[PDB]
Amino acid sequence: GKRLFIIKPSGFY
Amino acid sequence: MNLFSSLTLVTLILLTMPIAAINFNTHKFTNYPLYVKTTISCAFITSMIPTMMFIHTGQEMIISNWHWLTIQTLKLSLSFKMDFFSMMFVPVALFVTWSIMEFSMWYMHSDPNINQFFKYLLLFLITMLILVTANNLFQLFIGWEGVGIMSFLLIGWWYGRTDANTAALQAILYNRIGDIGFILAMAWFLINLNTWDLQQIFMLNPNDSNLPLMGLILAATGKSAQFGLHPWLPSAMEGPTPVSALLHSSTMVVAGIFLLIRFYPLTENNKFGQSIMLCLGAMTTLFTAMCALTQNDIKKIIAFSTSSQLGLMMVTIGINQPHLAFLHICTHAFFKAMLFMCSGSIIHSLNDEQDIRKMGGLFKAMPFTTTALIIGSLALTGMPFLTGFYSKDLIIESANTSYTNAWALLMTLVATSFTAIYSTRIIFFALLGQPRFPTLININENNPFLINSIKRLLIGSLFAGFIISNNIPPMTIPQMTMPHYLKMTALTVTILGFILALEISNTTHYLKFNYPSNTFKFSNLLGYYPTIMHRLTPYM
Amino acid sequence: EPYPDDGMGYGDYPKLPDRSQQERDPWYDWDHPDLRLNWGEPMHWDLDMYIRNRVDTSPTPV
Amino acid sequence: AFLPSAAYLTHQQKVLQLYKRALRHLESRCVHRDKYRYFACLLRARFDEHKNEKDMVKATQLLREAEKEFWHGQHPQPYIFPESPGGTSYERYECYKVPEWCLDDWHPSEKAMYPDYFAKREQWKKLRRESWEREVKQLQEETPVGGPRTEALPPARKQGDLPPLWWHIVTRPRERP
Amino acid sequence: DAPPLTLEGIKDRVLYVLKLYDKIDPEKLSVNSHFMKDLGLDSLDQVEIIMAMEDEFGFEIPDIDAEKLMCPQEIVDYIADKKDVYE
Amino acid sequence: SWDKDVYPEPPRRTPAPSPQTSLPNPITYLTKAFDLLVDRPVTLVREFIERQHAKNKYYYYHREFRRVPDITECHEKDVLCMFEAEMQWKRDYKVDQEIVNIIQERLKACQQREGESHRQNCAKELQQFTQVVKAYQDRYHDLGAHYSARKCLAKQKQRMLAERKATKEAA
Amino acid sequence: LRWQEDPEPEDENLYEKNPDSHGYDKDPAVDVWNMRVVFFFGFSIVLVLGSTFVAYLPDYRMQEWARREAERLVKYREAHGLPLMESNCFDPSKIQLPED
Amino acid sequence: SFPKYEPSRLASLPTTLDPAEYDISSETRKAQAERLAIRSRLKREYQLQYNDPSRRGVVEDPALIRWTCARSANVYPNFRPNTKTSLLGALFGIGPLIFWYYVFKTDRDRKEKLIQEGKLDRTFNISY
Amino acid sequence: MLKYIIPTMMLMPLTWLSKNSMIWINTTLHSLLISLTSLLLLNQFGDNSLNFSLTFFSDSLSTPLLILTMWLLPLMLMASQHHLSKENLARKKLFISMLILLQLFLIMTFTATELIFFYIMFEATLVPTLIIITRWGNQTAGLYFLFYTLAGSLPLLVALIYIQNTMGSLNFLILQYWVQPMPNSWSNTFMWLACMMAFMVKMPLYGLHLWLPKAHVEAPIAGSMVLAAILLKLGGYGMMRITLLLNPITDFMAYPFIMLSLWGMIMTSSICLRQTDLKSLIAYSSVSHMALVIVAILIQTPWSYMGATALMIAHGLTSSMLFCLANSNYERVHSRTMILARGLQTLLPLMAAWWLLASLTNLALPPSINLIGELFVVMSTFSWSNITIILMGLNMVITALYSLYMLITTQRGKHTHHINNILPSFTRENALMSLHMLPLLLLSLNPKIILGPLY
Ligand SMILES: CCCCCCCCCCCCCCCCCC(=O)OC[C@H](COP(=O)([O-])OC[C@H](O)COP(=O)([O-])OC[C@H](COC(=O)CCCCCCCCCCCCCCCCC)OC(=O)CCCCCCCCCCCCCCCCC)OC(=O)CCCCCCCCCCCCCCCCC
Ligand SMILES: CCCCCCCCCCCCCCCCCC(=O)OC[C@H](COP(=O)([O-])OCC[N+](C)(C)C)OC(=O)CCCCCCCCCCCCCCCCC
Ligand SMILES: CCCCCCCCCCCCCCCCCC(=O)OC[C@H](COP(=O)([O-])OCC[N+](C)(C)C)OC(=O)CCCCCCCCCCCCCCCCC
Ligand SMILES: CCCCCCCCCCCCCCCCCC(=O)OC[C@H](COP(=O)(O)OCCN)OC(=O)CCCCCCCCCCCCCCCCC
Repeated sequence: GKRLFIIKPSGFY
Repeated sequence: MNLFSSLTLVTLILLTMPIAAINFNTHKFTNYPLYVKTTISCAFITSMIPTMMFIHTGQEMIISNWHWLTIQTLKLSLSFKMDFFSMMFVPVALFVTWSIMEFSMWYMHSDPNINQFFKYLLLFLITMLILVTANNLFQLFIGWEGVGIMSFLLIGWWYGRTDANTAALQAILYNRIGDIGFILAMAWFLINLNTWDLQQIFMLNPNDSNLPLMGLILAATGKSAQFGLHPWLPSAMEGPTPVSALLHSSTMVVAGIFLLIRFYPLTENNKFGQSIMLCLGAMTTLFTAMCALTQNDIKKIIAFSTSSQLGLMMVTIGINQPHLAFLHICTHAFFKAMLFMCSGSIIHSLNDEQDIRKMGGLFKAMPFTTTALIIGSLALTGMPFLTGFYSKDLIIESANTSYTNAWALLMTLVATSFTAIYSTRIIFFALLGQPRFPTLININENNPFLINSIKRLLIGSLFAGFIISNNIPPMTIPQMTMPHYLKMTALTVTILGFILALEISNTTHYLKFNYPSNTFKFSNLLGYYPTIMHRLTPYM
Repeated sequence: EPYPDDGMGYGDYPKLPDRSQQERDPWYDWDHPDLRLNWGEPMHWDLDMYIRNRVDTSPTPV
Repeated sequence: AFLPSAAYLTHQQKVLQLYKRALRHLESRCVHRDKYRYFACLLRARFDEHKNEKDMVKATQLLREAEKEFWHGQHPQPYIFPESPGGTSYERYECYKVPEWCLDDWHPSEKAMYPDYFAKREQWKKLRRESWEREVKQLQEETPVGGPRTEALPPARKQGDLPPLWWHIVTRPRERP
Repeated sequence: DAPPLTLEGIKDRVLYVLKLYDKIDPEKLSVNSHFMKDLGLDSLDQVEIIMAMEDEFGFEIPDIDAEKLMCPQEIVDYIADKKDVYE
Repeated sequence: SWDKDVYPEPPRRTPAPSPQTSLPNPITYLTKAFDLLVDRPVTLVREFIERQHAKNKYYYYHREFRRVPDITECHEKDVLCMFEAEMQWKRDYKVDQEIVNIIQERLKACQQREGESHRQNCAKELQQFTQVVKAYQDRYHDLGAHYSARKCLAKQKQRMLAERKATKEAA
Repeated sequence: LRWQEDPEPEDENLYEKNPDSHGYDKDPAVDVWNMRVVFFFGFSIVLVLGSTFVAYLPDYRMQEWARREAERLVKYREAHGLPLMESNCFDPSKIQLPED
Repeated sequence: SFPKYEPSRLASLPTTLDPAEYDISSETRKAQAERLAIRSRLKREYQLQYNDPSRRGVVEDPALIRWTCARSANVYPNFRPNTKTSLLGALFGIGPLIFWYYVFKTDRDRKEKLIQEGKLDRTFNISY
Repeated sequence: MLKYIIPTMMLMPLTWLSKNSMIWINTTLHSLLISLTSLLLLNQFGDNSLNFSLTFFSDSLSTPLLILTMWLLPLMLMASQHHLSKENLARKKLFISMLILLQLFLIMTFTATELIFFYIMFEATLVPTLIIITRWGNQTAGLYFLFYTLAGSLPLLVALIYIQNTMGSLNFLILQYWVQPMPNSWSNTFMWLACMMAFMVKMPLYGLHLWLPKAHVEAPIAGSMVLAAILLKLGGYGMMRITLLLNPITDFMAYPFIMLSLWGMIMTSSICLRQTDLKSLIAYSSVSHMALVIVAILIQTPWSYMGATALMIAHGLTSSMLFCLANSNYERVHSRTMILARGLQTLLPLMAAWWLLASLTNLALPPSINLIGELFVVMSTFSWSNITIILMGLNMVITALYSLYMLITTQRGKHTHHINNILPSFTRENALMSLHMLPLLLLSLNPKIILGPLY
């Protein structure tokens, strides 16, 4: 567990 | 006819297919690096059939398949040349690349841009096989600039680091200084022979070919990191370890040597080009192997090692023995990629530690890496009947026994001793001695990716010199009658280098502090050459 | 201290001591950590040139 | 020389920094651990031999010739730690250290993939924007007139208030993003 | 590779280094044990303790932070600040 | 296909394979696997498509340009005739370019097909290539980027004056 | 004091009022139809059909003809023993020279 | 005794061997206090606007705008005709033009003299 | 050419009669229809040009310039609609009308059969360009116009009227057949400079180039696109039409100016290594690339003209894409300082990929048509003199460096801390980048249409 959130820019657009 | 050319083009189209896969995506891949590793495995197996039916007969051909551009007398066709050089360099490059990518599934496993990494590495492979299958100078210039641009993109892989971008821009600058000479060569062949196709260049047979061969030698000096234009290859260890393993040991850095081997019918009619190549190659293999004697970063040591071997290749082109140089390329690829892979396994085990002064105790701590790196160091030094014996010693046997610059021969022998010196330096500081690294031992090498990737190049470093050297047809006459002090030259000077550097290594356990003189400060600061020309020439 | 008034067009711009950004404090909490420089501080005239991608001023042991 | 809090290195701090850099260059010269251990005790004893010296001008003189000894006995390539500046792995992951404010500019269909994370991030933003004016008025009365003299920031004082200029220190990226 | 350290693990490693040190008695060493005031140590010994921390964990502490770590609790707190533990 | 007169080739003589050893090589088995798995489906697909071609047979033609008077028998500054002479000379210039290209194709094919004995066996193709490049160089070289029939005729007249003076001083 | 002037307006962010903004216009129907117009008459009309049109240009500046015509003439002058190309472009009989 | 480090413009003097680090006089104390004051003041004025949640934009540096306006917009009005600037505008402005002009004219006169005599190897030269 | 001029003029009621929100969509749609129509200009032959009428004709030189000109207008309308969204509606229609009128002037500048009609259209293009730069530019003498018209346009006018009175016509088709050799004199020398210097300034020539790195900075995006993409190539087109009449005097009068270019492409390229302004860096790169077009026109060999028209088309595409990338950063950080915003691959990966492609085509990475033009110019100048290759190759070092330094400064490194308005890439911006780059990549698959009248 104890996963870390990947801080990334917006890859949707 | 129908099988050879078909599988030839199937290898290249198969390499281009995962580029279309990575470009035509929407979803998140079910292990795209496994897909590219399987693809390059299959491209190796595909390219082995034209190699076997070249070993059988010697069947060469040309695929001039797409008429691209006709500039009034110049029919630029998409023209592939399947001769001895393509047939013996393409499966070696594919085998090394497949090993590097199964290494890269483990070394670059925590990368969130692993898809871009394998895309760039496959683009490099595509451009290099454009470079070594090219039949005209335009397509060879495409492959040449392609490996230069993928050198930029794979040295600056961690682009947030300033030194990575610095080394990438440095590598671009030295390769464009080589590109001056290559475009000079293209200009000479178009104005005086009306061609870029290699067939008409070889047929018209120019006598006043000093200027195009000086252009090709400047191109090789830029590309193969010879003297004057070497320092980008020591700077080029800043990128990832599979980048410095695939590109800057075995695949990219041999392209200038491959360019001068490809033009052997022109260099064999010019003593001036042979003399320039012999002098510059002896200069390089002295200077770079001497600068390897005083380094502590392990990737710097193996970068100076591969540049010294490229200088040895330049020597054995300068003695008009091109096929021995090409066999030294195809031999050098296996164990030098394996030495970078074992150094990267040591780096990754010791938590990104590249300095040999904080290594040691890795004889039994990393036993498979120990075994493979000892076999790689022996195949570097020219241990008898390993793969490095089947070309390099033969080089010495033709460097002694010919109408040759004697000082270039003597510097070649001094460089041969220096190779053994830094090889046992690597073994002494890295695998021998006592642990000098930090206290939380996370040393591990139990991944089937790493085991299989070092294993296949280890089978290569044990057998491929014998197998390739017995599968060639004889394109030269081997000098096989020579006096006994001259037959036993390279082995004796190698063992003398071993013993003198074991004395140098056993000086380190003495409890005596000596001030370093001008020799250690000279060689440790890279022969003073990247200091001045990187501060003084961009200032002016 | 400004540049020597000969007409080269520097104006009132300060002659910084001509040291590169490698000799600036690498552990210091910089405003621009890649350039090792602070806000409002008068930059060198060749600040584009003394970057850590380019020509250095650092001392060598020889 | 160049310090954030203070404006100079003291004589004691100069002796500590010269001793520490001397041992680092010594270990660069003294690769093996036991040999460095013996020479490190010798260098410690040589620094102890001039420890209880009371004349400051004579101490500055000895520190000057100690700098000459240091410059004479240094290594060309000292050992540098990888994450330390100048190392091989320094500022490697700065291409992965994405700042936090770009999380404010996502599409809602990729914010709905992580509902609890942004629902928990909004109270961090609320805490920041209702702590900001309190820590501004805490700065403007605690900083003396003529600007702050040193770069040291004060802590909070009230039970329920946050320290000033805190957001980009707490929300700075990790060493391994 | 690079296992996730915890404050209990970092504290045990710091006290494990400092209990291998001949000027620290292992029954008097605590987390609030100051070096110049609870162990009576020299500033040279404090420099060598920080250098032992640097050789231990694999990174360098700058001198502006090395001159100010005067107890193992501050050493564990600085390693927690420069390693981002308890995520 | 093409014409074997404009693209001459020597007859391809291969030797029959006489295996000295007893080991079966993978080349013949991969050749027969290529003939079953690959060659026959490609051949049947090409047969179906070629039948679909032959169900509507129709022809295109090579355009024939009759000879018009050249620039020499055009009156000076008469654009209606020297236009025709200029287009005649441009089409002939492009066709001469492609003739030089055909001879280059022959020379490269001879060099590759002879392999190592190319300097012996391709002296005829090298001699024809030297003839056609000497002719192209005497005919069109150094005309510049604004080349025309007038510039080519002026070069030919200067060359003929040099040749006439060279022959006259010889006799 | 100085003249009465509107202050500098801040730059608007098109994702605030429209998280599906394509950047063309603030009206979302106008924005999405501008996107469809640009992507249809930019890529589907000009690029695809343009590459198809340029790919099938009918013998652009008659090079192919000039190959095939060359394939006539060399074939004509391997049979009649004529050399492959004359050094003279025109007939030297129909050239008057300036005498001397 | 020991070698002195001799400085260079491309390799400057270090922090340690410079004598002005080992001065303890009162004007050095006051200059370090003034530089600390200005640096702390500019640091505070920076990281207020940097941490300001109302500002969604660019903290403008007057030093960076000052540097960009110096590199381009202060060029011509501070140009004065004297010895040094005019001799460098002649030495670096039209000097290499004269150099490459006479080199290229010498080379092309040599080549055209070889060609009109029929002495240059121009055998397979038909692309130009 | 009347099938292209009339839709171009019908774009005026199409931009004024449209609705208040429809004057970008209608103009973009119908200008893309005209740009699709523009491929019928490729009806070219190996001997004869495509001669429509007494007024209009289009050979293989003007045809790629026309296709690029009619392709540039929808791209300028995509580029300039963001920052004009805060502009008045009638002034918005004025801007679009100035772009349409400039296209109208250009498409019959390139197809003018007669040389004084070419001159009137050539000097008529300067009025909408100056209106666009002075009105929709951002920041604030004027002596550049005076120095331009003294050494340039009116000597060209007197020169063409003199050719009109001597030859009897300024039809280029007649002057192909009635061209006379121009001997060495002083009258013919000032005649040659009067014919050439207007196009020399319009390229620009080095030493006469300083108007451009200010006119690019004081411009909007559409003004920069039409300057660096088409208007700098009017000089090259005019030179390739006017060097017909100017033989063989050019064979000894091209010697000074070639020096100014062969050293100029060394200097301005190195000036690109010392820039702080991104838009000025693209401007000095444009000067350094047009220097080779000047050299290749002045040495007047066939390989040089093929390389020069390939380099004109490829440089129009590449420089317009670089100005649009600089626009995309100027519309986020509101400052053209190159060292201000860094590390933008960490935020905008696809935009950094477009930066990578634009920098690869800038440094002439093969098999791009940038490298095709660059390579053929280097071949022809090696035939001119065997020393110039050094001055070529040193250029081809530096043209790599600032192409990648611009890629390393803006797109790599640590991102700037105090800049938090970096939005994600809008769909319009990536559409603009792709419509610049995908034609430039597709022309590598078939380059013979952009290689001029003498392929
Ligand atoms: C007429 C029919 C034609 C059909 C065939 C098409 C011909 C080619 C057209 C162009 C192909 C590339 C287009 C995509 C790249 C640009 C956008 C992008 O980044 O997308 C990434 C994206 C996938 O990446 P991602 O992870 O999603 O996002 C990107 C990342 O964020 C971050 O990005 P990144 O850095 O990870 O990735 C960028 C990477 C970065 O890599 C590099 O920069 C390295 C490249 C240079 C070195 C290696 C190549 C050296 C030269 C050798 C190759 C050419 C000759 C080969 C032949 C043999 C030798 C002669 O580049 C690529 O992956 C591109 C591969 C192809 C490159 C083409 C050449 C570009 C180099 C510069 C110019 C060179 C001269 C011109 C050559 C033209 C050849 C046709 O791809 C797509 O979304 C693809 C969409 C569909 C593209 C259609 C293209 C055609 C449009 C034309 C329409 C009309 C005709 C109909 C044809 C339709 C075909 C489908
Ligand atoms: C992946 C999808 C593929 C298609 C799948 C579905 C179709 C069915 C499968 C079979 C394929 C289709 C039928 C066969 C193909 C068509 C045959 C045919 O007539 O082809 C006509 C022609 C053959 O050439 P050509 O000589 O007949 O025509 C050229 C035109 N002239 C002579 C006027 C110049 O075109 C092709 O075959 C194109 C194939 C190109 C393949 C390689 C592309 C590389 C791109 C590099 C660009 C830059 C190069 C620069 C360097 C060049 C060297 C200096
Ligand atoms: C033109 C001047 C103005 C410039 C701007 C213009 C903007 C307006 C745009 C209008 C539309 C576009 C016009 C240009 C179109 C150019 C394209 C075109 O038509 O080409 C014709 C060319 C024609 O080539 P050809 O000469 O062989 O044609 C043969 C002739 N026919 C077809 C009649 C038999 O088309 C092709 O070459 C297509 C070949 C197949 C598709 C490509 C296959 C290879 C692709 C890469 C494979 C992977 C390789 C490895 C790469 C790995 C990654 C790096
Ligand atoms: C067969 C014959 C063989 C002949 C061989 C000898 C001939 C060649 C002689 C040597 C020429 C190359 C060496 C001189 C220039 C080297 C520039 C360079 O590489 O600079 C590197 C430097 C960063 O490197 P570094 O500081 O080491 O990195 C540590 C990380 N901070 O990076 C920087 O500082 C960035 C600099 C950017 C600006 C550079 C401006 C100058 C450009 C010079 C181009 C040279 C063109 C030469 C043309 C030759 C034509 C024939």
